[PDB]
Amino acid sequence: ERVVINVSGLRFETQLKTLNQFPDTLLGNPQKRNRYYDPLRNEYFFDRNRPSFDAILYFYQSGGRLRRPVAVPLDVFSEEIKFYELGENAFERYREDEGF
Repeated sequence: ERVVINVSGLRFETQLKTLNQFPDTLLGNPQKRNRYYDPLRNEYFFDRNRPSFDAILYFYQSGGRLRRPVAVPLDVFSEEIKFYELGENAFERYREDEGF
């Protein structure tokens, strides 16, 4: 199944398997992502920061590689990874990488 994730108008597509390899995340848990399902357009809608989602999706496609885009502020991205509940293990690699 093809999944469409609409972030403030910017649509991303990926395989259901891709998101499910990380079941303890918002997008990897049907019970959590379904709270954002748009019945009208058959897609998941997130009224959030667009430039950050690129790094969020690549996290899944890369197997866990969490890299903040150079153009996205540290405080913004941190909020995003937190909202998508990427996990402590990844939030650590992220902190060491950023400095704190």
